[PDB]
Order: sequence, then C-alpha cells, then structure tokens
Amino acid sequence: QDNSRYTHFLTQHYDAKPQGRDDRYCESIMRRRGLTSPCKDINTFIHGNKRSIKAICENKNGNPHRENLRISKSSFQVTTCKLHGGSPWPPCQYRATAGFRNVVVACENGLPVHLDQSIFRRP
Amino acid sequence: DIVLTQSPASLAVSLGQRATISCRASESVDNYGISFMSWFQQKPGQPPKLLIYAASNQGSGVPARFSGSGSGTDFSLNIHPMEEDDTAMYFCQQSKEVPLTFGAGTKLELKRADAAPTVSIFPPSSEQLTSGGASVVCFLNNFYPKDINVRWKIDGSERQNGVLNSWTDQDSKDSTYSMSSTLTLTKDEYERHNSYTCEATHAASPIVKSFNRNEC
Amino acid sequence: EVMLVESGGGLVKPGGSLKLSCAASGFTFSSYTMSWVRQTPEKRLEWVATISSGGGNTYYPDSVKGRFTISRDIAKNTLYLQMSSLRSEDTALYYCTRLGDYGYAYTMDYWGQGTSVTVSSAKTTPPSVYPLAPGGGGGGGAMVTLGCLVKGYFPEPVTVTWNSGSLSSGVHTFPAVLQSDLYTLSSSVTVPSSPWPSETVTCNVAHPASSTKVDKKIVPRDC
Repeated sequence: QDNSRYTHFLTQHYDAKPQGRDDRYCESIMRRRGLTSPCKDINTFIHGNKRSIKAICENKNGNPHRENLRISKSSFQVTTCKLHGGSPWPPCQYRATAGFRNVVVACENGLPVHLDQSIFRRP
Repeated sequence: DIVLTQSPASLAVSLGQRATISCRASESVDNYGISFMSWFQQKPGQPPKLLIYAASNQGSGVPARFSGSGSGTDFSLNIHPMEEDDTAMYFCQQSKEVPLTFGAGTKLELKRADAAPTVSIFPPSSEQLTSGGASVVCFLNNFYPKDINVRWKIDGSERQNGVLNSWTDQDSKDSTYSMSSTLTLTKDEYERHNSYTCEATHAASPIVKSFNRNEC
Repeated sequence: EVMLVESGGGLVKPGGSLKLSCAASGFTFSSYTMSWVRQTPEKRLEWVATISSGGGNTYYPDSVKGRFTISRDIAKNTLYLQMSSLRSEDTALYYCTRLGDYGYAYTMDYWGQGTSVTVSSAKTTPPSVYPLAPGGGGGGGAMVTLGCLVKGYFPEPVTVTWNSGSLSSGVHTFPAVLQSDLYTLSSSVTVPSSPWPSETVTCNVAHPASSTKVDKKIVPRDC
C-alpha cells in the first residue's frame, strides 16, 4: 500500500467539490481514483470539508483507545457510483445516486479509517 | 498481458502426502484488497471445474483439502491429504484485466509402487494384408511409472521406421498406465521377413514377446 | 442445477466460417456475463470472448478480433460465437462459461461440456477396422488379450465398444494419433481363457462424422 488508512480513506472516499454529481461524474471519478481495473461494483464519495468528517471520530483527549464504529450525528452530501449492466472491465458503465445522509465509519486515533460501504447499496 | 507462469508442468504425489502447485504473474492481479485469481481442476473426459476463486475462497462443493494462498504476483494451490480421485490437470487464471489469461497447466498423478507391464503382440490381420498394408501391434498394459521403452526387431535387427506410440491416462482404479506401440509396414516389407519382436524395457531385464510370420 | 449445452462445432475448411451456440438453463441467463474459452489439442486453455449481463460490452483477445463475434438471444437463452476466416490454429474444443460477478472476483463458475471444431482441408473418411487375435502362444491360459485396430478415419470422433457394450471391464482404448491427415487408434480387451474361443467377442466402431458403424468379430488363428 502507500500511507495510512486515513490517507487511503481520503483517496477512496473523499471529493470536496464535485462539478456535477450525475452519471458522467461517476464515469470520470471512478477512472480517476483508479477503481476501474477491474470495474469496482460500488463506491461512495463524501463531499464538503475534511474537518467535518474528521470530527465524526474526535475524542476528548489523545490517550490511545481501540478502534470503534460510529454513526455520524449530522448528515453529509454524498454520491454513490454503482456499476450498471455488468461490465467487468473498462469501459466500465456506472450510474450516480446522490444523497444527503449520515455515514458509518470506523474510527481510530481521531481519524476515519474505513467507510461502511454496504449501507449505500440501498435498492 | 498478464503472463501466468505455472509450475511444475507435471508431478506425482503419494496418497496422504501434499501437492503444491504454483503460479507467478508478470504483473499484480490485485486491487481493492482482492486477488482476482482462480484455480480450476480438469479431470480426464471433463470440462474444467472451479476449485478456488479470489485466490483463497472455495468454490461450491470443494473439499477443504484444497486450499489456495498468495497475493500480488505469487500464488499457490495446495492439496493435502492427496487422494486417488485428485488426479487431474490444474490451471490458474487471472480476471484483473483483459485479455483473460491462463497458466499452462499442471498434470497431477498419484504415485504408486512400481509395476511391470503385461505384454501382448499381434500380427497383421488378413483383412489388412488384402488392402495392401501390415501393422504389427504391441500392448504393454497396466504398468507404473509412465516412463517405458519399447524396441522392435525384425529378423534380429532393430527397426525404427514406422513406430507410433500412445499412452492411456492414469487408471482411476489401480493407478497404472497402459501403452500401445504400432509398427506400420508395407505388405511387401512384412512378407520379406519372418521374425517380429516387441521388447519392453523399464530397467535391467527386458520382457520380450514375438511371433514368426510362417510358423505363426 | 445449472446447465450449458454447446452445439454447432464440426469440420470446416481453412478460410471458412462456423457458428457455435450455447443453450443455457437452470438459472436466470440474462442476469450473468458469459464467455467462450477454448482448449487446444495441446491442452492449453485460451479465452476467446466475453459479453456482459446487460449485453452492451463485448471483449476479445487480439488473436481473434475482427474474426469472432459473440452475442446472445435472450428469448432462446442462448449464447453464440460466430467464427470467420477460420485458421488451423482455431482447431480446438470450445467451452461455454458463466462469469461470476464482482463478489466472486469475476471468476468462471460454470463450464459446459464443449463442442469441437476442426479446421482442415482433409476430407471426412470412415475407419478401417482390423481384428487383433493371438499369434500362437496359447499357454498362459489364465486370460487372453484381444484387440481392435481402427485405422484411417478423419474428423476425430470415433467410439469403441465390445459386444455392444456388454464387455466393459478390462478394456483399454488408447488416444488416437494423427498419421498423415488420418487418425489411427487401437483398443485392447482382456477376458478369461474360458470365454472368447468359445464365446463371441466383437469390436463395435462408430464414426458419426461419416454416419458409419463397423462391427468386427475376433476370430482365432490370426498369426
């Protein structure tokens, strides 16, 4: 791998300012973040500023504590890219589903280290 | 392309022991924490059957004695305890990118105690002679190991021209091998000599079978 | 449960064309990506084409691009492989396979039994069948080995049985070898010394490509 689980969380699930959140956005972002070799079945990107995400995981102090699962208090603007039609290799076909909702993440050392991607499957 | 180098090409393992087959990719077959690598098993007379997917997950109805491991560019399939029914051709395959590619394959046989061949020699049929030809056939049945040598003699001299050999696949009941050796001559060459011999060699004491065209 | 029946293979002249089909049943055909994989005479596996569950994506290896076309008839639950400008290198056994989804790491979980394709200029020819009977050594009266030499036939499928299927144990039918545009194979059968001489042993060969069947009784004194 490369850096920490937090840095991977950001490259895999964070996109501050999307220039449109439609199906074209997914076709582009999935290719850009390297999620098309082979075609990934589903992938959600979180929007807005980073501090709001880091805040889901904050602790009173910094005394080492085990990792735990948390449901964020407030809602977030997210965009979920879902594979459509079963294309297994590029050109991967996707469809975007935009949303505003809470997210479930694993937290450690005050940073998000994993997104619960299964909750975005919906229908 | 992602080239898959599978080794070894052939191997024999005794019952209860373990078989290890490896597959090395020229490029990584991983992404998103998954290894897009499969292992297939193909028994004689049948199409390939899924054994392992995602490098280490069992396909349906696949015995626990079959386990796959590895990541990146290096993978292995292990069979332990080896059972008589595991004789087959095994292949690895990657699905990370097109073109989809397969390893060249591994031939797995069951090792067993050595066994000498049962030799039988047959003269050309009268029907074949009438059509103008003459084939002399020699059957070396139920022996082990596969490596065996057949020598043909016509009136005391070795003949090499016209010999064609063929081996059966390992027998599923006694795990032996069988082989046929066919010496094809023209009718004229056959009628020109009298003594025909088939010599089977596996070590130091040939098993010889023969007949005379005349005496019969 | 799941089934994939292939058909449409056969002998085709170099440069010719052929269309293979795969009848799928036992599962929801349109809900899965499908493929064609071939096995050459040397026993190697070569991927030939894939079509997605939705039907909008098709993929091919450089070796057959421009010559092969895969497609599907939803209604008939059938996959197809249209082959053209066939070459000797395309001679092989073609398998129909079902691809697993992302969750199964895009593996091939089901394979059909396959249909053979032979690209050649050689012509369909029936086999000559010759009896193999003992020369004269009738001393090891424990048992006796008899045989059948099946020579000079071409498209490769031939099937051998003894006494119409009755004799099944103690039989060795060897792989066929290609000798000058023609195949040759042999089969041995071992019975007790008590039967044969007294009881009829007959070789039964069938060669579907030429619609032929030959029966050959193994008669004593063959030296």
